[PDB]
Amino acid sequence: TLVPYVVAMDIYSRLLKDRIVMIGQEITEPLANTVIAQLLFLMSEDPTKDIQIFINSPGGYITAGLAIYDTIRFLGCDVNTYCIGQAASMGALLLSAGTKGKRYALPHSRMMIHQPSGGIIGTSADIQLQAAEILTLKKHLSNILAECTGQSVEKIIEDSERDFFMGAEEAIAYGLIDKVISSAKET
Amino acid sequence: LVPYVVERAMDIYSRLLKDRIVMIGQEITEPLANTVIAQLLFLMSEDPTKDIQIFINSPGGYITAGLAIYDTIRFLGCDVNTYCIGQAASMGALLLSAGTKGKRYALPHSRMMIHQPSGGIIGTSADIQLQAAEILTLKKHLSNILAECTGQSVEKIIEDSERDFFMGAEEAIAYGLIDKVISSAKETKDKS
Amino acid sequence: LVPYVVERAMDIYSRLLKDRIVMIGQEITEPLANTVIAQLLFLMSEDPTKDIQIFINSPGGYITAGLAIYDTIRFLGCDVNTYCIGQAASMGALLLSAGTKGKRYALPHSRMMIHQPSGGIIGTSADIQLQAAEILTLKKHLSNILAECTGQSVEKIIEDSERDFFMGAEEAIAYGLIDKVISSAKETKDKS
Amino acid sequence: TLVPYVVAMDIYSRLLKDRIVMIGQEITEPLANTVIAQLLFLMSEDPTKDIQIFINSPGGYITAGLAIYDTIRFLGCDVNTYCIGQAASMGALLLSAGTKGKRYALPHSRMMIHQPSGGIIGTSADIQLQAAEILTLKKHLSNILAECTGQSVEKIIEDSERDFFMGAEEAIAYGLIDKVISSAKET
Amino acid sequence: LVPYVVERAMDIYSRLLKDRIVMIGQEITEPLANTVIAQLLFLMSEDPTKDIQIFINSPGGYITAGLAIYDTIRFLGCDVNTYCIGQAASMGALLLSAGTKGKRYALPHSRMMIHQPSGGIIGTSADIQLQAAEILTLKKHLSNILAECTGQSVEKIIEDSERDFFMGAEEAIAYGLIDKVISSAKETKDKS
Amino acid sequence: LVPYVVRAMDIYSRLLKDRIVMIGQEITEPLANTVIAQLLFLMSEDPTKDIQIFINSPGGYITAGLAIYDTIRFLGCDVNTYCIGQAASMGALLLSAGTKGKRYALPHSRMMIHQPSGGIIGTSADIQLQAAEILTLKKHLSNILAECTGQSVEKIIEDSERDFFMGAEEAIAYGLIDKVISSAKETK
Amino acid sequence: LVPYVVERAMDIYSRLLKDRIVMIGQEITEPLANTVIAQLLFLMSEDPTKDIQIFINSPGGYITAGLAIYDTIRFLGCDVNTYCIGQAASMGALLLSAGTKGKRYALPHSRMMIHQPSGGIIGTSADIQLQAAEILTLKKHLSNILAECTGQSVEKIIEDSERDFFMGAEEAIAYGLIDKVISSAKETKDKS
Amino acid sequence: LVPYVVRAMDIYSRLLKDRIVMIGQEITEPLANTVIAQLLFLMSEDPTKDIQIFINSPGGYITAGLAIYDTIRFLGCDVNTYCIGQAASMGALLLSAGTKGKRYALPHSRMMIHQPSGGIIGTSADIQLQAAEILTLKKHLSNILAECTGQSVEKIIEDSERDFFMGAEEAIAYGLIDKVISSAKETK
Amino acid sequence: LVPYVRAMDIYSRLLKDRIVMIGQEITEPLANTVIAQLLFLMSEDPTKDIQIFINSPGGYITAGLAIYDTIRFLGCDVNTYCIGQAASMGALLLSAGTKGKRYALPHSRMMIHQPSGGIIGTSADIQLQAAEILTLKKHLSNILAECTGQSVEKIIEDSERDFFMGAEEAIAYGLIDKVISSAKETKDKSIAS
Amino acid sequence: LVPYVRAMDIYSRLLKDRIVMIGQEITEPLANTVIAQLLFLMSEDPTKDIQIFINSPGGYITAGLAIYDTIRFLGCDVNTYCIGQAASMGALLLSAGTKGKRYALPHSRMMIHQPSGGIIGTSADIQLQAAEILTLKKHLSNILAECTGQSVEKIIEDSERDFFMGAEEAIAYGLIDKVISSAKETKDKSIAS
Repeated sequence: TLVPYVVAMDIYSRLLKDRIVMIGQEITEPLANTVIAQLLFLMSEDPTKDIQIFINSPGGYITAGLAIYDTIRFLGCDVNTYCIGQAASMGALLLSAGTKGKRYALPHSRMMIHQPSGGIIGTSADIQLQAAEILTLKKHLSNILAECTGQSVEKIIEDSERDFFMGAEEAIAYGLIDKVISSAKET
Repeated sequence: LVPYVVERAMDIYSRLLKDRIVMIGQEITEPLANTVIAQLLFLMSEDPTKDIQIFINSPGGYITAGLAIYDTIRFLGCDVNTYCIGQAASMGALLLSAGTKGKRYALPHSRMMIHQPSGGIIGTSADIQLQAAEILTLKKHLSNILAECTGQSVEKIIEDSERDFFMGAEEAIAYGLIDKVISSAKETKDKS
Repeated sequence: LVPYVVERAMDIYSRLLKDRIVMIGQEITEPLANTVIAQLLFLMSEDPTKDIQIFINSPGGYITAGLAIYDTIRFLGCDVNTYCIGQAASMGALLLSAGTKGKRYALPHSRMMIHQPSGGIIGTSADIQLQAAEILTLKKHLSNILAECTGQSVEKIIEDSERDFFMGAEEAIAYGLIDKVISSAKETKDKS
Repeated sequence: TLVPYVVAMDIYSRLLKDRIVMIGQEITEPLANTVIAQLLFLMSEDPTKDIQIFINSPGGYITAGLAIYDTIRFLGCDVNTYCIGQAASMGALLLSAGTKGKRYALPHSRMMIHQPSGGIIGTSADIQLQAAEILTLKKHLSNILAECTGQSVEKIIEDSERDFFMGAEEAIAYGLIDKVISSAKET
Repeated sequence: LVPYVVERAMDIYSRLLKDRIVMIGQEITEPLANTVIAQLLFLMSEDPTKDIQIFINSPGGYITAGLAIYDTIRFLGCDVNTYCIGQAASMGALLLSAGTKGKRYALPHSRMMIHQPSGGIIGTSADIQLQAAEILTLKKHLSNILAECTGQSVEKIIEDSERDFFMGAEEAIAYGLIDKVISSAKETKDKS
Repeated sequence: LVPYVVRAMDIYSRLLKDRIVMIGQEITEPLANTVIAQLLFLMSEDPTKDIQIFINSPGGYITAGLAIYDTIRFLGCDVNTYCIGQAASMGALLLSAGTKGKRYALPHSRMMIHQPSGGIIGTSADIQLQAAEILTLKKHLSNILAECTGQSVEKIIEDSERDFFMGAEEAIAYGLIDKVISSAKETK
Repeated sequence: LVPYVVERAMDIYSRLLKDRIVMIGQEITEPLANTVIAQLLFLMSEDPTKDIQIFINSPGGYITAGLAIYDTIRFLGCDVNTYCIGQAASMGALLLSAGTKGKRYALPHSRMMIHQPSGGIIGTSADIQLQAAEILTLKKHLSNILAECTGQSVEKIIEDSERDFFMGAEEAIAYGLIDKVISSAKETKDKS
Repeated sequence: LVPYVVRAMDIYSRLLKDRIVMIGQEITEPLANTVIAQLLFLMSEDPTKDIQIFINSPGGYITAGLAIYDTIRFLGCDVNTYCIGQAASMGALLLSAGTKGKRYALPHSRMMIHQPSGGIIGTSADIQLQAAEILTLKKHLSNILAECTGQSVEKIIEDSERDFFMGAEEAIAYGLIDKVISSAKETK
Repeated sequence: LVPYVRAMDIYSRLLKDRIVMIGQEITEPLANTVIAQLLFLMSEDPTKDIQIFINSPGGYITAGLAIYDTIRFLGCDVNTYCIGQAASMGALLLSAGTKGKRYALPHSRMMIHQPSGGIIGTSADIQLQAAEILTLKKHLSNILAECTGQSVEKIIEDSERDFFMGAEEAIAYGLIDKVISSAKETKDKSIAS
Repeated sequence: LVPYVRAMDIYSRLLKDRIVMIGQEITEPLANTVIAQLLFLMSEDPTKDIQIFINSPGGYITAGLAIYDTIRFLGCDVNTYCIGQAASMGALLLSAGTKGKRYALPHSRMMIHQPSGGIIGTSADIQLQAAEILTLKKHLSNILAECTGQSVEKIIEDSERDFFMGAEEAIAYGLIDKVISSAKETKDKSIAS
């Protein structure tokens, strides 16, 4: 898959010039580092203006998702999040992490709280973790999802045990997003 | 195998993108869908009024990717011309019929098929993660969108997507998949 | 990593097969299913009356393969003891519950799950070829067979196969997936 | 996947000693040559006694299937065919090629006349063929399927254009098989 | 392997493209066809009236790619000069004969063949993915197009595409495949 | 994926014990050497009794095909050849090389004298060969095909230029085979 | 790498198995566990009363495999002598302590560790495939089993499995992991 | 997958233009060399102004970590360290190596002084090292961790034997960091 | 490992001096790159001379014939220089230069024979039939005879022999014109060195 | 490339003569195969002598210690022969033979030092912590001191030095007992050759 350029920089650097971050792959550690780099750069350029994050991620690792989530909360500006395609596992976490009222989904988007089976750390593969750290990371993820959606930690845990997707309207009712848009930005 | 253009250097696809021309000439995968969505968002940011042209020569693809691209196309406020060069199968045909009515063209020897040629298991294939409720949901979405785009009923769309055959340009016009057959830069007459 | 036995030489699995013991200790794939079916047909040809024992330690597998094995097991006229050692997930749990009633055992720390852990797209994966009508058909078959084997309703089977969690031996007995927990060669008491 | 032995020979050679041939993979040229070797051997050993062919094949190439079909017709003995799992494309061809009245399917078997897209020759991959030879090979396959099932060549062509599976009862009604068995051999 | 030209810079093929010269010197595959169509659309966007030069040294290719390029060539409103250097076989000969009549040239030792060498099951995928009816239809298209371009009948085109032989430049002129043999920019004002 | 037979041996070695040689792949140099070894062994075991060669070959190389053909002509016993599936290029050569009257094809068999690609010596997909020797090898192949089929060398050249397959009856008319058998009793 | 013994023949490991000696000298993986369970079932089929010898030199492993082997060991009606040569870490130490009390030996320079080195997300798949609740449950199982085998409390077992350190033979005797240190078949009638 | 910024450069080079160093992978020898190069460059550009180091490292090798630590101590400017995500083994060393009072962690960060595996020199996953030098390198690491955290060398050894992570507040109490920041205004 | 020299690699600079380098086996992609360079040099200035330095171990007849037709297609003079060795297609393109402007360095080696495994070309998948071998070999023989002045019979016979010629033997053969040592266009007689 | 000799490979025949070969780097799988052979030879006859031929460039401390404990675990006499070179773990297992039955061939080379990149073992994924390095190195040092008769201090210091000893230096060091040339159990004094 070729990556086009624009008057020179690639398409993603142009969108980043428009304060638009794309997260359209599995949330791994190098992806998380690139996303955090982009977020710190956008903060240094102008810390007040809004940022746009488009999410089409099938999943990822809890450590990477927590790093990105803390970086998003660390910004003082508003963060619009848009689910294009699917947002599963860490994707849904970052989707619900946007500032309330600015979390959107496209009409045919699919969102899922369920965790991939190897989505614990993914240093390499999924592998480097112990019992207390599994419990701590999963409690962190549950608390953050509960705070972002408004559901209880119990409801978050039970639904993250269930392998099913929600549509955009099911996601609004769940507290994961705010609005379903078939037109540009707020419209 | 990538030619460049200076008239300030960029490849041929980036020049066509400067002309608001997006190319989809491979299988509709997740990275392909993400680059296409990036190009569409950029074309929206530059000028939301001027038309966009999408040239489609796709063997097929994935419904997750195809639906992402389709929702992005519906997300645009400008007109979207779609052109079938070569073949448009499965997601290719979906995105082809997704163009604004009256602006869906095919070249004279183009071939179009709504059927998914094989692995009708569409999903992110690096880690394929899909199940019964989600298979029915994604395929119902695909059928409903094809019905809305072509004017057929969902029943006929389902039954015809079960059959592995290609249509010519005139059959595609009758099917509602396209509107016109173009044999020159001026939009030539349809139905021939 | 393959030990042999002369008591005329053969590997350990072929000796256990001489004792009418079949091992299923890997993911249920098409080659695995074909070797298992070969072993079952051979055990049928040798003596159709004596019991067969199948030890299951399977992470999952494919419904096409799992259904081939299940139909082959139902095809036998002899009793089929199934033993869960370690884990039985997806097709593993299906074949485990397929043993003759009263002869489905699990070891004390065994784990069982009807859910397919991921890629719920089950099919010959060298060339994955499956579609909407066939996804619903294969999954309806799997649900109906699980309902007949465990005694649950198809509705509860579908809803529970949507949830990713494992059961212990006592939960599996209550679920109908197995019958007894064995802590020794003599068939130890169940439900503990 | 390990292959067990029996008192020494592998499991498939033992089943072959019982006059049982297994075809449980894609019908390729080396598979077709092995199957033809087994059939010629079983014919030399005893040309009158029946042969058993168990089929679990996802598809294959028309040249290989035609070679195996001609070899089966070349035998003077009866050929029992059993569909375990699925019989698609060439698999279904060989399934219907068994002697009439001795073509069985297991209760959850799936059978499909539809042809894989690259199932024309498969010398290597699928590649070596010209227009007249495509038409000739497809006409051969259509005529043989029509003769085996009793359907017309028109019905065979149209249904081979349709990508769908038949159950065992749908296959009996179609003429592809004769009986659905949940018990050993004829029973 | 890749020389550059500063005239800030671009490779040699991009420079020739700046002179409106497109090179087709490899097997006609799907990505090659996509780059060729991109270049043709770009040359049309820059100037739809001025002539284009296509130099062909292709051993063959795939009918889907060749037909895509041919439809794109017919889609242009400008004249298309075609030059056979080396060999033009299968799709190569198709694109060679697709140039505007009077502007199809071959070099003195050029070899041309309409036959597809090695067995032609044209495929959308590099390792082809097409059904019998679609190959038969595409080959009928190829015969009709070659008959229109050369002036021979479809019967003769089919018969000769069955024959694995090459024509020299003069046999190609007599065949209707080309128009003139040039040893040094002899005709029509030596464009390139 | 290679079955055995009860004296342990694979399926092809058992068929070879019945004087049956299998040629079901492209005619390469190692394949030609194995076939020639089998033929010499069958000659030493019993030089009088017939040999059965089943051919399902998509093609091959002229050097390997010529080696096998010279070995077949070198045997004093009768050689039955059976085309199962496809016999193209060298495959068709070896099919027509059997003793005349003992060349059979199954009903849906396809035969082609044309070599579909690189009619090169093919030592192993990279050539070895010069102009005089390509001409010599192709002349040998044409002369042998003319002797086997009864066609003229001119007709053999012209048809080997044409990429097309023959059915069983067309092959019988061509002189490539003798009879089409749909049952082992039809074999002499 | 593989020596043989004719005593027609078998490798060295099959000969030791003929003396009822099973070797576990690599990482406890799923296929290794399946071969070990096969050998244990075979030794039970030959003679369920006579003792078995298990020599352990394992750096670690996976809890599913280790628990499968442990349940199989508990499933036998005979005594199980365990010998630590070299190191017994993670699952290695589990199987070491699983031998019948009084018949768990270590060589003088042996090293034993209950901690799982490198980060333990036990996995059914070699590149693990398990959810949080199932790892947490399996680790609770491991703690309970180690507490029963060693006589320590589950609290102390959890605390020490958090600690990345090795014990010598005497520390292991004091811990309850083993029973005796042997330098030359010193105890219980020198079985092996 | 590496974005650029308008003077063309990738995202990390832009952040480096703002005196920001990123350490988001395992501390290896080439990673250590790149980080040391960046630090020397930031020192030559302006030796007085502060540097920002963001750490998201699962671990690394003692030789690389010691090289980076000596370079950080070698700078005359203040070094702010920020733990985003995880800081384990050498990661935690470099985190605690920042100038005291300028060591931050994000709210859900996890820190561990223990090295999870092969606490070897790790030239490139295959060792180089002898008994006296493993002892020397581990003694250096222990002394440096004790100086950075304020714990005793004994407590550092005991806790580096234990495979467990600390939260932000536990890390503050340990002396590994100074404050947990959930907003860039909380930075001095 | 290709240096640069307003930026260009070394070959692009030499191309700015109208210098084309042929220092590999004459393959199909090499033929396409060389033909691209020749067409570009023709468009830039069709009258000024072109320089082709040849250090090629051999190649394929289809590629060599394509390049030869492109060289004959140019209206300008073509100086060819054999540096190192020029065998098979290399020697063909060497002899294709304009008469009087075909040079070799003193220790250069030239051979018309195609060494080990010669055909018409087309890389890993050969693509050659009986009539086409004869046609391409006749083309190569006729072109070598016209370029060297030998008869086609002698060209065929000598192309059957696997041996190399020095610069002076190549001059006598008609393959080149002059041996250029330590200078510019100064033959090996060294009356001008 | 391992010949056979009622069928067995050459190593299985030597094993029938109670001969174990150690001719590779002392790795974990090698240690497991060697321990298997030793346990088998013990079960076959626990009194009769065993012969271990050592030609090992080095190895890992965990594997070497496992093998050493197995050798000490046997009740029979163990003859060890250094053919070629015995370094690091090789020298350890060489010195582990019963006193008086540790031989070296005349041009054999022995080194207690672990050459380039020494640890405790466990192949591609190392697995070593601070306390365990010291423990395994102390074990190796104590075992070498007990086997050779040197002090543990001298053993540590000499294991720091990368150099090889000949057979006579190994006898003086306590590593071996006799040099066997052209005969059986005949020292290098050649009063018995």
